[PDB]
Amino acid sequence: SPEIMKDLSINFGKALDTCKKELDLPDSINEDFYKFWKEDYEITNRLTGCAIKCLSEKLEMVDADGKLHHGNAREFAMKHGADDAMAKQLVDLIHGCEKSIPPNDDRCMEVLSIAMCFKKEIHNLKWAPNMEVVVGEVLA
Ligand SMILES: CC/C=C\C=C/CCCCCCCCCCO
Repeated sequence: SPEIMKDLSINFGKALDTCKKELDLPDSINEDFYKFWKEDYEITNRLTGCAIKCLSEKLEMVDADGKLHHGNAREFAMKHGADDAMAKQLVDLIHGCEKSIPPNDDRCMEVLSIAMCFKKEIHNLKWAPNMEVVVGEVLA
């Protein structure tokens, strides 16, 4: 649902300021986060990719091989309202995106591709929340 996806989004984005500090990222990536869920908006900036990658790592959603950690991704989804079924459906979308994307050895670009593919799948299911929810109040 969009309600669960909003809650996941807010919690995924809560470390954005911490990640910008760690990676010394410029404020030019902010607009990409404010528009993250805007239908048909494509994020292209690799640095935004590095931020998304950092956010995923903060939630321990990257395994030892650079792929989705399914158990921890499920833990995160369920904490914020997903049942077993939704957790598995979300994890299957991400895994499918990993398998579908143009391969890229730049992990910031790889994460950006997976995030854009996932966003499209969530729009396809009509589960997208309002465009700016990943940011919530983190940048205020
Ligand atoms: C799990 C996503 C839930 C809410 C908001 C945004 C997620 C989009 C990025 C999905 C992460 C894909 C690759 C990094 C995650 C772990 O490898």
